[PDB]
Amino acid sequence: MTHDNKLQVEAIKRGTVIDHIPAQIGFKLLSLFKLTETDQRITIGLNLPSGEMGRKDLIKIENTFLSEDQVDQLALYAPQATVNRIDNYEVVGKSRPSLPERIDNVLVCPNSNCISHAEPVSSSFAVRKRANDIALKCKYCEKEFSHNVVLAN
Amino acid sequence: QVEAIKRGTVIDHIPAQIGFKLLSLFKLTETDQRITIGLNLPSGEMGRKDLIKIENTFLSEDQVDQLALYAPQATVNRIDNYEVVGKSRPSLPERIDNVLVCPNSNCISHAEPVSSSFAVRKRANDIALKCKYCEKEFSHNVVLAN
Amino acid sequence: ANPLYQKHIISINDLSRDDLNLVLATAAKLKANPQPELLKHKVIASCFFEASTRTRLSFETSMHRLGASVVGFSDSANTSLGKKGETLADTISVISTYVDAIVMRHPQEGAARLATEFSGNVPVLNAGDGSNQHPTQTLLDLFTIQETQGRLDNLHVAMVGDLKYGRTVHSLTQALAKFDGNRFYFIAPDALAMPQYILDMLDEKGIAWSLHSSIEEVMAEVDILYMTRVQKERLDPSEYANVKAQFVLRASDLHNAKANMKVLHPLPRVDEIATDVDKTPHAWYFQQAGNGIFARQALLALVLNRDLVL
Amino acid sequence: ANPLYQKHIISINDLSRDDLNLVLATAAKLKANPQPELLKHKVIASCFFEASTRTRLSFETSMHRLGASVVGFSDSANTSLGKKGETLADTISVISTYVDAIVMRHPQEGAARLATEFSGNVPVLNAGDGSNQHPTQTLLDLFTIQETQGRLDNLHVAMVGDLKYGRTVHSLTQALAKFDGNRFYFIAPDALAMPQYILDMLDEKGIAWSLHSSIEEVMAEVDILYMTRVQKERLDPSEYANVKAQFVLRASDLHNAKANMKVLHPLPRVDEIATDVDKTPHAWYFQQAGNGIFARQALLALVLNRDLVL
Amino acid sequence: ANPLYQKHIISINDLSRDDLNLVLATAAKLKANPQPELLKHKVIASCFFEASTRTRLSFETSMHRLGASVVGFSDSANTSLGKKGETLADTISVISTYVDAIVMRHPQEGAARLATEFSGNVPVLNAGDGSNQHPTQTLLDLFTIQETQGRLDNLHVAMVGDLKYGRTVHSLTQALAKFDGNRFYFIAPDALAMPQYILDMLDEKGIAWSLHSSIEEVMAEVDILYMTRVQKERLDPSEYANVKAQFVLRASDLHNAKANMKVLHPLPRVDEIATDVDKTPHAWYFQQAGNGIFARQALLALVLNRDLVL
Amino acid sequence: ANPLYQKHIISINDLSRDDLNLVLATAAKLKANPQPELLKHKVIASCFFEASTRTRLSFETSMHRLGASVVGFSDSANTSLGKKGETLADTISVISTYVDAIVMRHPQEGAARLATEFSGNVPVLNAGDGSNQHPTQTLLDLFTIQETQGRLDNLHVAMVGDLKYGRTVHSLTQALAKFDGNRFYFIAPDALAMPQYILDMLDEKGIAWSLHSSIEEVMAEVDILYMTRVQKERLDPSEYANVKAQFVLRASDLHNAKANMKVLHPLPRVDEIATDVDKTPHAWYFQQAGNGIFARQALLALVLNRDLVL
Ligand SMILES: Nc1ccn([C@@H]2O[C@H](COP(=O)(O)OP(=O)(O)OP(=O)(O)O)[C@@H](O)[C@H]2O)c(=O)n1
Ligand SMILES: Nc1ccn([C@@H]2O[C@H](COP(=O)(O)OP(=O)(O)OP(=O)(O)O)[C@@H](O)[C@H]2O)c(=O)n1
Ligand SMILES: [Zn+2]
Ligand SMILES: [Zn+2]
Repeated sequence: MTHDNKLQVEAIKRGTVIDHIPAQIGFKLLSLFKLTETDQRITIGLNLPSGEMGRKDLIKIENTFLSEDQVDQLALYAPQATVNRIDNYEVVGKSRPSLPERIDNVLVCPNSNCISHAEPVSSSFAVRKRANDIALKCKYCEKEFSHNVVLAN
Repeated sequence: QVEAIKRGTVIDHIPAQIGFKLLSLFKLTETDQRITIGLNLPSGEMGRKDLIKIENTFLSEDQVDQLALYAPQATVNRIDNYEVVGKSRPSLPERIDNVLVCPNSNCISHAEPVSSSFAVRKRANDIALKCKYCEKEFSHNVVLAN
Repeated sequence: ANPLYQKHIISINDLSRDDLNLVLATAAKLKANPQPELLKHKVIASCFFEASTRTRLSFETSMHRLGASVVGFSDSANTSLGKKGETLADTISVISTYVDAIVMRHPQEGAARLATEFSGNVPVLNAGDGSNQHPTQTLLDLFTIQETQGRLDNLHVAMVGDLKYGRTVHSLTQALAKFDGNRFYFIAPDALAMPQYILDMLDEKGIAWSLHSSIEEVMAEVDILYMTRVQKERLDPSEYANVKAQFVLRASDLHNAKANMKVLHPLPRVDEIATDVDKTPHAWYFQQAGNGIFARQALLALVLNRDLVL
Repeated sequence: ANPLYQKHIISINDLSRDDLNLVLATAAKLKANPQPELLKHKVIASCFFEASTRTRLSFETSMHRLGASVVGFSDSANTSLGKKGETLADTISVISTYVDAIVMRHPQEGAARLATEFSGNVPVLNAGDGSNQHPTQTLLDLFTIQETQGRLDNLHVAMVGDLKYGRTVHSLTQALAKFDGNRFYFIAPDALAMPQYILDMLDEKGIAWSLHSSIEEVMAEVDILYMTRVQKERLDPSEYANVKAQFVLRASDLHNAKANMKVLHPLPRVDEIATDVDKTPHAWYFQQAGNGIFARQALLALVLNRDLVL
Repeated sequence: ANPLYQKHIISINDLSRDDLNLVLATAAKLKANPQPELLKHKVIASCFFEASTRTRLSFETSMHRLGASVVGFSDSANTSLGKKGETLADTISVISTYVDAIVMRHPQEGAARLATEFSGNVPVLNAGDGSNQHPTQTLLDLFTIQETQGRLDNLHVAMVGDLKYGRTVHSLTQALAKFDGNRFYFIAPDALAMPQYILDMLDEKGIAWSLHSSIEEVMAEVDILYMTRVQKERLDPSEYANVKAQFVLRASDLHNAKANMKVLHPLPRVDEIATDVDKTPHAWYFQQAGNGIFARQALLALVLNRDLVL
Repeated sequence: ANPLYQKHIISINDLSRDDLNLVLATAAKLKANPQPELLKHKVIASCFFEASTRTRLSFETSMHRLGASVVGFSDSANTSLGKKGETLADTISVISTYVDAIVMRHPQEGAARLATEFSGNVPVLNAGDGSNQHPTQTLLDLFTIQETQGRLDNLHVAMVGDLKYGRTVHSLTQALAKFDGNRFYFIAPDALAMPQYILDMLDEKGIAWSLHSSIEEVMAEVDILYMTRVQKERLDPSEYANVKAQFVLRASDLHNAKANMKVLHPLPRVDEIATDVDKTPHAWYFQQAGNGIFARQALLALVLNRDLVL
């Protein structure tokens, strides 16, 4: 309980707040990282006014603490987000995402002939070379693509 | 302290887990307006629920009746100056476009640039949904299951 | 301008009683005085994405008997379309750029109605879409019941054979349910029974029907006996053979048929109607196929002509 | 007698500027007042040794719209010719013994010009010979540039796609180089670049061209954007995908297009032009295909008629 | 000698309760203490006139783990024997002069029984003959049921799917009906239900059976759940997709099953068993396919070796 | 155990310099003093979902020279597994309950790596997976280079042909780049040149490479000349035939080669190597294909046998 309001809503006790999500990445992250399949109270604010991006998104998941590698999976979508972990209304922890070494499940091999399309295996890509612009190599067909390309097909 | 809004739509009493379906399916986030969503909201009042608040947007008539297949006991509320100007329950519509797949794998809707469309029919015990291409009629439970 | 003018004939469920009578009275007039130049200078596409000779030769002869030109393909065995992922929306957006009506058969249900969303103003007439509709087969059967019986109402119509998957008996039961007092007798192997959505529509309209297990139970009362082929793969070889291959008609069975009774079969008949039935007055399966010409001609005349001269 | 009278239309390199204008002004007249009996009593052979539905249905509809009869075959999948080693000289020496013009497509380059040495006086019109020519596709594209732009000279024409093996962009660059002041922009993956013999002919005629890597670099200045399909097997699956599948047009890209800009694609389009482009005023790919009828009609009218009435 | 020494293995109908237990007893022995030189110098023929590579690899691996040699073939659209003209009887008469045993799978029923009259003293083992029999599948199913449940009597076995045409479900019911007190639940789409002959036999034996509509209503009482694949050709796409909220199994459905309940499937399992079942302890179809090695080793060992002391 | 004992052999990328030398060391041992009962009682599966009979016979002969048993298949337009519906994952899950090792060649990339997650403790050895990897070809190429040159470091290797799509030339360059001081010459048609990733890797390692236009300009400095076949589908006939005075090798071209220079080719060699080369001492492609036996014996011996004392 603390005086919420909607331009920057307030206080969950205990749980995670992913703030400074670029506009329109928030829903993407909800659906992609399946954040919603929990019985916990999630509160989400879309296209909000704030700390200078002007407009941002924010997600609040009480009682769940998603961390260290979970936070890193957020990196090519929301690299400039902050993952505050809250306990008894205090921000006892502030993480930011860094590029992971493996991004499972979420991507799709652009190579139409690899076997991963047709089967009970989940995608997996090795990540290379920070911010000057990322290369992702499929586990299975060992073909290396530009992230800009895996992030459309 | 949560979100009282000046003008907009508030969908309330979404049945739990339909809450995220509806954002996806009805493409409600593709907007620049402030949306504030609540999931697994407490409802001693109705078990547990979800609730989307979308401002400066009024979702009406047709748009409200769509939701009935999913959240049939949802009360949409509009607001134009800080309070409920209308509460609107969803009624079942006569046609459900776009969001639904034909169960029929030989139906041409599957391979083509076509928007799906089903004619709705409350045959007591269920709603049958007849595809506009096939003309094959299925229980709404078979189509929503997928 | 006539009601059917420039319409798409996609489903029987879309034609009213009125619409069906109009087509049938025009067939009767064209059968009586030919109009060999009515569609002079029209070019019509015969697109058979799935091959069907019986239906194609019939449709194109009747386009030829009203003076129209035909361009088209028969496929199933390759004729370069869908080449390199080309969608059906796109093929039809290109064919309607130059023909005046598209006749089409396609493997998937719904394909003629999709063609409709892309053909602009060129009418699309459905010659069969998978297990869904075949209007022009129901129009010819109806025409044949009418011409031989004198009416389309107050009939006793027996449907014998594979009723579960026979796409033509399902549409003829829906068309005939548009008219009054018809009584249906279904005679099918248990595995091949008339589906519930049919029965449920008959009940709801207060139309009488009943299941019988042999044609002898009902021959005496019957006006139209419509036979369908059982396809031997809807059953195993021994199911067909074992006791269910007795939905077969022979001359002997016709003894007590009313003098007006006719035997109809959309064809290929292979087993079900023995060759000795052909010599009887009740064999009307071949004359039914010849009526396909006038039914089909009538639809192309009504759809391409604002006003019809007769 | 008109210049084209009884000529063989085998290659674009054989038609002059004058010849190309004449065909285009006749197309414009026949599109404006039909001449449905001009080729009355002519019989024309549609020989498609290689199947091509799009092209065949178009060619035969336009033979039908001028009143001619068509006999012919589509093959690739067997229609008994070359049966038992019969040469193409021999098939053509026999077909020209009874038809009045041969339209033909064939897998090997040179085949329509060989037909010419054996057809006597029956004109041979080429509907495609392997990777060599396709005149009637260039005539229809030209007609469409002319009708939408008002001219064929002083154009800014962008050619986007697989330019190395797209047999139609190579002929349209040669035809357009017949006219003045056109400027070419080629946008191709490195593996699929416009070959040197093209570039070398443009340089030698003093015509301006340039390579760009995205359509955004040139959209603002462009009148005709001619897209071609990349065939996914000219590249491996991952080459296509990896960064080269971005020669794809979408509605968003059209923002700054001039109000007169048109998008042309010989078709099947499958990937390269997104479906939302269709709703824009610039989508002219389908109306381009309909113009195939008048371009094609005009060539058969000019080649079979000594004098033309208009 | 052992009772099955030099015997022909053609129908499950022909093996007594006792022969079924002998085979199963042996196969546990060979699984535990393998004897890789038991058929040293024997040459078995793997005549698959109908391809089934899973069954063929299981058998040939059974032949080689006992040290035997293998000659033979498979024939999806290929290799000479049976020809058309050359009879099966002459194929067998010639091959039984070359080998010591013949495993055969043929598309027509009774082919293996015909073979038996032409192989001389050479034993023939049926690997599938049309829709009639496949005894080595029943033998491994019982070995898996006996190896997970501890007995073959007093079981609550649920059989699910295409009970009308799964040859495996017809056989497994005959074989389990030689043991005592078994109770059967048959969950099938009523168009694909257990034939009246299986049921009439079961009532002559006094055995208990009941028919159910979805697995969820028996999940609680069951020991073996034997899923079958529903054969979508014997169905309409819309029929196929219509049934209830299906008869496919997922882990969610398993949350009530007894701890010793195992899900069996002859394979392939396209659709009816979801991947999440694969990780539960109740999943046993892959282990069932490995027991195929020990069941077929057993049969070959008893048929070709006079008495066995392992 | 040995380092490769029970390991999966899927990409050349995954074997260290040391593992490459162990294999090559073993293979010289087996060539010299053969051990024909080393895999006695093992049963290997030769799953060629894509036919390649040369590779399949090399492997099965490797399996039999070490005394192992073989079950499996090939599949140019044939035999059941993988079906369409039945997954590769379920095929492997079932076959890895029957055999001790799986050699597999599949048309889609990563199929062997997928397999690895379903074979349990059973090792899988890649025989080719789309355009990705074929490690047993690289292993025999290095064995032939080491056996003719005496070392695998400090070589002047010329690679010629389709460097863009030969999977073998991509692999051989990664493997030779784990050894020291090698200098690479790449003589290819610029439309078919070495990808930028091979070259970018080679420059990160400090390795020397240069690109040339015809073999004649490096003939003098070279040790290994590795010809590749130019794949005429990825080319126009006229393009194919246009290149220089070609990149095919004939004895005349060899008159300057060093005495220890050997010409290697993975085979087939339709055109690029003339028959007169076959009689020179520099020809070594056939001997290279015999070393395929000793390279694959080595891999199987180390994977299935715990430590090797030969
Ligand atoms: N019990 C609490 C405490 C804080 N917050 C959230 O924590 C987020 C940020 O943490 P904080 O350090 O308290 O505010 P800032 O200093 O602005 O964090 P930053 O500078 O990283 O944006 C705010 O969005 C606030 O809503 C919360 O929901 N519940
Ligand atoms: N300025 C306002 C006014 C109302 N609301 C929302 O509008 C909804 C309408 O409910 P209301 O009629 O105010 O009382 P309820 O009893 O909650 O409606 P119901 O009968 O459905 O429970 C409430 O959830 C409230 O949050 C709002 O967000 N902003
Ligand atoms: Zn991949
Ligand atoms: Zn449908």
